[PDB]
Amino acid sequence: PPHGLLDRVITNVTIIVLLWAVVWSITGSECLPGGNLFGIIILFYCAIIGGKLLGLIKLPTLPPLPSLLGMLLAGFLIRNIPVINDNVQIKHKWSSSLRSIALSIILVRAGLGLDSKALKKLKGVCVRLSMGPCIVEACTSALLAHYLLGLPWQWGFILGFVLGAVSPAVVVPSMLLLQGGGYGVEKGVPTLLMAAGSFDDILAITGFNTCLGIAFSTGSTVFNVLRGVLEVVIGVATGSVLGFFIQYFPSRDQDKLVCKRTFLVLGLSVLAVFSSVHFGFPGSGGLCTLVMAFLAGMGWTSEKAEVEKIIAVAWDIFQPLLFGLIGAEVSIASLRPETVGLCVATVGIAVLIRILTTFLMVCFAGFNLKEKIFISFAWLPKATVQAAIGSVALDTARSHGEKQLEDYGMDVLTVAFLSILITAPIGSLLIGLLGPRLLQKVE
Amino acid sequence: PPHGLLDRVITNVTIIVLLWAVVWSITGSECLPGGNLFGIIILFYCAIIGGKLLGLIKLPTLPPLPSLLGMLLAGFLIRNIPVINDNVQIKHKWSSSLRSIALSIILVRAGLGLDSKALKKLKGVCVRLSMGPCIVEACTSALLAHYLLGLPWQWGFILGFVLGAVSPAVVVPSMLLLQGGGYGVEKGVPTLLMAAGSFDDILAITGFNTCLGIAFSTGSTVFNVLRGVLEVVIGVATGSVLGFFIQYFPSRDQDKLVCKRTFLVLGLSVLAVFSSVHFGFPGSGGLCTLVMAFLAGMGWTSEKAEVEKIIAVAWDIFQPLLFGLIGAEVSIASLRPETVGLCVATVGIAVLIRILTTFLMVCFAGFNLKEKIFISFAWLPKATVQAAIGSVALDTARSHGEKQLEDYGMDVLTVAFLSILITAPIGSLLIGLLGPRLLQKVE
Ligand SMILES: CCCCCCCC/C=C\CCCCCCCC(=O)O[C@@H](COC(=O)CCCCCCCCCCCCCCC)COP(=O)([O-])OCC[N+](C)(C)C
Ligand SMILES: CCCCCCCC/C=C\CCCCCCCC(=O)O[C@@H](COC(=O)CCCCCCCCCCCCCCC)COP(=O)([O-])OCC[N+](C)(C)C
Ligand SMILES: CCCCCCCC/C=C\CCCCCCCC(=O)O[C@@H](COC(=O)CCCCCCCCCCCCCCC)COP(=O)([O-])OCC[N+](C)(C)C
Ligand SMILES: CCCCCCCC/C=C\CCCCCCCC(=O)O[C@@H](COC(=O)CCCCCCCCCCCCCCC)COP(=O)([O-])OCC[N+](C)(C)C
Ligand SMILES: CCCCCCCCCCCCCC
Ligand SMILES: CCCCCCCCCCCCCC
Ligand SMILES: CCCCCCCCCCCCCC
Ligand SMILES: CCCCCCCCCCCCCC
Ligand SMILES: CCCCCCCCCCCCCC
Ligand SMILES: CCCCCCCCCCCCCC
Ligand SMILES: CCCCCCCCCCC
Ligand SMILES: CCCCCCCCCCC
Ligand SMILES: CCCCCCCCCCC
Ligand SMILES: CCCCCCCCCCC
Ligand SMILES: CCCCCCCCCCC
Ligand SMILES: CCCCCCCCCCC
Ligand SMILES: CCCCCCCCCCC
Ligand SMILES: CCCCCCCCCCC
Ligand SMILES: CCCCCCCCCCC
Ligand SMILES: CCCCCCCCCCC
Ligand code: NA
Ligand code: NA
Repeated sequence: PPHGLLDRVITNVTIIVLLWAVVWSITGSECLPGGNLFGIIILFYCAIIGGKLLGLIKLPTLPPLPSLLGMLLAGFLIRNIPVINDNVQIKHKWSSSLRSIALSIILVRAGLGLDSKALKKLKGVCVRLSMGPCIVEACTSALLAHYLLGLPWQWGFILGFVLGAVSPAVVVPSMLLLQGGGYGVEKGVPTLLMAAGSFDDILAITGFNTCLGIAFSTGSTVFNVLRGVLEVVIGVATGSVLGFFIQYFPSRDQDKLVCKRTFLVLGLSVLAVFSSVHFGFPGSGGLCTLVMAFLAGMGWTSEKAEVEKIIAVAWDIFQPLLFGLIGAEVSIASLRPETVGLCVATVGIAVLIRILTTFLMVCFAGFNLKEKIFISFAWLPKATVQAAIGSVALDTARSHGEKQLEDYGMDVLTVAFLSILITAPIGSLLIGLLGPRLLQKVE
Repeated sequence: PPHGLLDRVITNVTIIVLLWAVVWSITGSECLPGGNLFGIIILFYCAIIGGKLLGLIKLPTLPPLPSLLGMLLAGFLIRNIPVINDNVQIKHKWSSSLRSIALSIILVRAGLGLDSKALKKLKGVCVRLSMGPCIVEACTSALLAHYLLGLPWQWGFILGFVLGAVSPAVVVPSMLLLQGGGYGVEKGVPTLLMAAGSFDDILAITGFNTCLGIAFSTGSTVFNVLRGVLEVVIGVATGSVLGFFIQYFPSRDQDKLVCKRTFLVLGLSVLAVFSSVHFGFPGSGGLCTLVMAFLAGMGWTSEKAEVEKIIAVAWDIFQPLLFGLIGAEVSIASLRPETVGLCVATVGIAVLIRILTTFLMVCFAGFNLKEKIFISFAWLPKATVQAAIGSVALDTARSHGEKQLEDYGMDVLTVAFLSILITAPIGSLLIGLLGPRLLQKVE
């Protein structure tokens, strides 16, 4: 009987072709070249293959390049080459929905990992580094945007806020592995960097929106700023009652306990994220999800372990989709070759600023010198939020049909997209590599 | 903490509402009253609730009424009441696809249950009772249709063939439970009634089609009859090479063996059924599926057990859909109150004929008197095939815009639909009840 490497390769080859064939027969022409479902399948497979090649087969001689770069490049190539783009076209409604489900899963993993005791003695620090680096980065980037790019102050600040928000899709997967090995759980570094990801997106989007309106002179600053406060209050209130809801009603006397639990947390997480966007309170589905998952984890003292394993498997299926799609938005017709060298300057200097301010924010928390550096370098990655709100400024500029504001809009897109390419791949490397050396592994 | 019956009821109530809510938020207005996805969800839940009430809560005092009747009635009520019909509307493409997947799953379970040694010494019997009762039932029903209904000979024979084919969705689930208890595996009755379901549908559809064309004087009888022979040859040829394909390449040295195997058999089964319908050879996806699953089971000597458990769970999810949808095709505007009493006569007498001829076909197989009666009464149920091809004659009659042929078409629909209501519910009862008493349970 055939066996060994010959057996394994032919088993996967059929599955790839079968998974297309099975979907094709049921759905028909949607799963053929130029169809919505065809775009999803091979973007899934191109991202998976792209991830394997870079990290394992092509270039492992340097410090192991993470699969984030491979998936991000696979979407980049699919989008830009015209011969392979016209045959691969996912609709925007399916694009946002799949990314939102990826966001829903990652927050559930983040919520089910936070240590209650560790979060207790780290509350001022979580607030500081969530809103401290982001505001200073917003100002410092806006200072540079007014001089290196020449954008006015209003367009400087939307550039700052779009460049400010950290991404929990790069940090949380990396720090959960460190928590699995207990590399820093003595003092709470892994829980520090997974809980702070909530409020920085509320500040960034609220900062982006209220500074976007004043650039177009529509709406009022009072509601846009007050919305950000309301996102917090309804996020906790909805999240709190849902947290005690799941913590009791699936009880230890049922049969399909694990199956019923994992459906409840992730199903309500998907409900929270999509409904909040629909009803007009974006970002209240990420604070709700993180709160309800955390509280649900405090009643699931030791029986939460089986839940997160199923969530971990789901993330492995959605990571190629999320990062592959993100690279699929960046074109080269929305970027300007006149300004790429000094659009690296604003991103390059702002990262230096972001590292510097993150040092001071954590400088009074009892951590030693080494953990401050690790937190300083692990707060950089910026992937999901820049993709979500990068093109909003340019898209709104074209809707109003102005002239000069599209020139400003493209530069925001370049900074929003260059930030993903040069920070997220290097952010993942620093978290994985510097982790074991700096943090104190538990005896 | 809340517990007991209060805890269990509220856990399910949320899941029903959550499963609608989660789908609604992602999809939008499709999952609202008057939407395709809304029709599916509550048809799923109405069929499930309808099944529970009849068999357990409402009427268990009589011999336990099977859940087939409950699901069949739930679809019947949803279709006919106008206030609950306009709010529940599944599209035909989704209707056929979900029923075809249910057909694909049931044949996989049938294929993975056949005993190779038992099928060896029962081959003439399998051929006889597959084509013996069906042909005599086709003739006897056509004899009655020409007198009791008054239909001419051409419309008599399409009435015979639409009324001939047995259904493997009622027999196979019932006989697999008997095989689980080993109620008749000494001589091979369970394998006898699961393997014969293949060729009777090839004969019925081929008999239906070639007699349908001559009723409308289109096409030629040579190809329509020759198609039925070709369905057998390509069904085995495609099924055989696929059977040895799966039997080797997932080998005992892999990790996700069970997951990879169960995807292969059911994925290829779905591919076989849908592609054959698309390419124009219906029924070659049921013989292919039964053959490939059987051969795959002969290399999976003892490691096939874990596969069929996952298939069994999938069937429990698709049984409400299949039987609920079947009852959702039967209206009361396509039935004629002038002729229901004597349309029971043709169905009533034909069942008596079908039982009588099934006795003789099995009368020389070494079985004793008791097992012949059990096989005689377990060959009756007729649900899936009548639903699939019942309305084809009337639908084609309206397309040609004739006058008299719609009168003949409605009567075929009444017989095709009355056959499901009075044979399948009573067929399931006889298989379950008479089973333990007549068959010889293994010591
Ligand atoms: C919760 C209670 C329910 C219980 C669960 C049941 C839930 C369902 C679960 C399993 C059943 C699978 C669904 C079968 C029926 C849908 C398919 C279909 O008919 O699409 C139709 C429309 O489709 C569309 O136009 C929209 C695209 C989404 C289709 C469904 C997505 C999944 C398709 C893959 C399924 C995954 C495969 C399995 C996993 C690998 C196709 O029609 P068409 O596009 O017009 O083609 C004609 C093209 N032409 C016009 C150009 C000629
Ligand atoms: C936006 C998305 C919303 C959410 C999406 C859903 C995501 C999550 C959904 C599902 C993922 C969770 C289930 C994973 C598989 C089971 C793994 C498992 O842990 O078993 C668990 C239960 O399971 C069983 O006991 C086996 C029987 C399962 C049948 C229930 C059907 C579920 C699949 C239907 C799928 C529909 C398919 C058709 C759809 C077209 C636990 O059993 P155990 O491990 O043996 O331990 C015993 C537990 N005990 C000790 C407490 C007693
Ligand atoms: C294989 C490799 C890929 C990896 C796996 C990924 C595969 C996917 C797996 C999980 C992701 C779930 C899919 C998310 C994106 C699709 C939803 C969507 O946007 O539909 C859109 C279209 O949809 C349609 O019009 C056709 C209907 C089928 C939609 C998909 C079926 C499943 C929807 C439930 C999903 C199951 C929930 C979870 C289980 C409980 C909705 O747009 P709309 O209808 O126009 O709304 C506007 C209405 N209006 C115009 C009137 C205003
Ligand atoms: C038309 C339809 C086409 C077909 C449809 C597919 C139907 C079937 C598909 C899936 C059903 C089969 C899987 C059921 C769940 C596992 C149960 C199981 O038996 O585990 C098995 C493997 O599984 C594992 O080892 C656990 C890890 C699974 C990850 C693989 C992802 C599969 C889910 C992705 C779903 C996509 C979700 C997102 C989609 C939007 C066996 O592990 P074990 O029991 O521990 O025994 C050890 C085995 N051993 C001894 C040989 C070593
Ligand atoms: C086991 C692998 C099976 C592959 C089947 C491929 C069938 C593809 C047919 C495409 C024809 C397109 C018709 C519109
Ligand atoms: C949002 C999409 C949900 C997909 C969940 C898939 C679950 C797969 C894990 C099942 C494996 C159970 C044994 C570990
Ligand atoms: C999405 C359709 C089901 C896919 C199941 C198998 C998942 C394949 C990707 C998982 C990651 C593999 C490399 C770690
Ligand atoms: C846990 C149960 C949550 C139920 C949420 C129900 C939300 C339904 C809102 C429907 C509004 C329709 C807007 C078009
Ligand atoms: C055609 C639709 C396929 C749906 C398959 C669902 C599989 C559910 C069974 C998983 C349970 C695994 C442990 C018994
Ligand atoms: C179809 C969406 C997933 C459903 C999972 C739970 C299955 C519910 C029906 C199973 C039968 C329950 C009564 C035996
Ligand atoms: C450890 C051997 C695993 C073999 C998988 C690599 C081959 C996959 C081919 C996918 C096209
Ligand atoms: C993901 C593998 C896809 C294999 C088929 C490619 C599309 C073929 C369409 C018909 C030429
Ligand atoms: C000086 C012109 C106005 C520039 C916009 C300032 C926005 C500051 C942040 C608002 C939250
Ligand atoms: C009776 C089992 C209840 C738990 C599973 C229900 C939801 C399944 C996931 C739906 C996608
Ligand atoms: C000021 C009240 C807002 C109405 C509620 C709509 C938003 C729902 C948020 C769900 C997380
Ligand atoms: C053995 C107790 C199980 C409770 C389930 C029955 C209540 C379900 C309510 C569904 C609406
Ligand atoms: C299967 C339970 C469905 C609960 C909601 C019914 C539809 C409500 C639509 C908005 C009135
Ligand atoms: C005597 C008129 C022709 C009636 C049709 C006979 C069909 C017999 C079965 C064909 C396979
Ligand atoms: C690497 C796991 C391969 C087995 C599972 C692939 C198919 C999953 C089912 C797709 C619906
Ligand atoms: C006479 C040759 C028919 C062409 C093959 C198309 C049918 C494929 C059947 C798949 C089971
Ligand atoms: Na964040
Ligand atoms: Na049959």
